[PDB]
Amino acid sequence: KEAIVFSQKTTIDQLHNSLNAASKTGNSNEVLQDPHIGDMYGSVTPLRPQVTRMLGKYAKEKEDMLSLRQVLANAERSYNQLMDRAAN
Amino acid sequence: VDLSDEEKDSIYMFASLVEKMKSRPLNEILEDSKLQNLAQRVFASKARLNYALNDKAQKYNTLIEMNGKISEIMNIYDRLLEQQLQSINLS
Repeated sequence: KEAIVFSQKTTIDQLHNSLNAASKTGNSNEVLQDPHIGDMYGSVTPLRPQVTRMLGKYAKEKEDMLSLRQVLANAERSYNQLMDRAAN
Repeated sequence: VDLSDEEKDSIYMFASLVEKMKSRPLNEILEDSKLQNLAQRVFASKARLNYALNDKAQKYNTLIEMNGKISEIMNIYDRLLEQQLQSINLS
């Protein structure tokens, strides 16, 4: 289901660029109309929610892994220290 | 691609346990097994954690990026429709 959104990775770019080309021409109507632009908007616009969701998720997860890694980071150090006194 | 709770639980476990051992009357007194077999698992787990961590970050960015564009789209399209409707109004 995550794929439902990562797929649109290109439509977004596409719609972006074309709309962008417009905002620097003031041809307004043309782009505003045109079924294709409508079409891409009609499929991108609705991803806001899903996309909003996924952001929080991976936002969290990334936060967690970093905290866990930090913990592991420390234990390792401790381990190694305790180990050093095992060398000699 | 995703760390399990079992793996995650072996970390605070190992970490904590390392302290119960921080100052004990020998090193071998710890290098008996439970510590060494635990360490082994935990250490191996570094690679998955990173692999898993990296994947989360990557995605997030791909998603930050996508979002950004989406905004800009739903930002231009308005600025354009706005003027367009104003023109009509100014008549």
